[PDB]
Amino acid sequence: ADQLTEEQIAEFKEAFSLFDKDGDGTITTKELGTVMRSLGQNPTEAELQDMINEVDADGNGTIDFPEFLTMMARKMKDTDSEEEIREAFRVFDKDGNGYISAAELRHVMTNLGEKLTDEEVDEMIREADIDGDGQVNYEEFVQMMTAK
Amino acid sequence: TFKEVANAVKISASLM
Repeated sequence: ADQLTEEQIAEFKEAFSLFDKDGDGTITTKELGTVMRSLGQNPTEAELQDMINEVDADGNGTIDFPEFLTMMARKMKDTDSEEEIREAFRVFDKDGNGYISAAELRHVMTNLGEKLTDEEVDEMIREADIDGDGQVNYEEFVQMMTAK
Repeated sequence: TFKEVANAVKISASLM
């Protein structure tokens, strides 16, 4: 009645803590635009001001807690399967050869606003590797979406 | 994190 799985309620406020470095519930517009750069893309500093500007209802200069999902709200019209999966898979796997590279999240996660080396990611990759191989195949990270 | 981070990297499917 109150809780089904603690991950969908507690770990969500764990995900918000990933971007919001201040802990007050606000991140810089430089980070959000970096979402493309995880795909090994281009940072939308100027365009995310076009989204921070509209979502800063409580005008944080940055972005607040409730108006965060509203930017995702416009494009959240009917989600796709493997297209939305690849929007996290090839976005995650810097190589994509049946295994995910170790030094990838230090590359990507750093781009996601948490500057760290493979060491910190190693615990992050170890979670995907039950055999402790230091890399992530399709089957282990797959498991992570059936249980986000 | 490989397990929880999925919801974090997946939030880039709206603008990208």
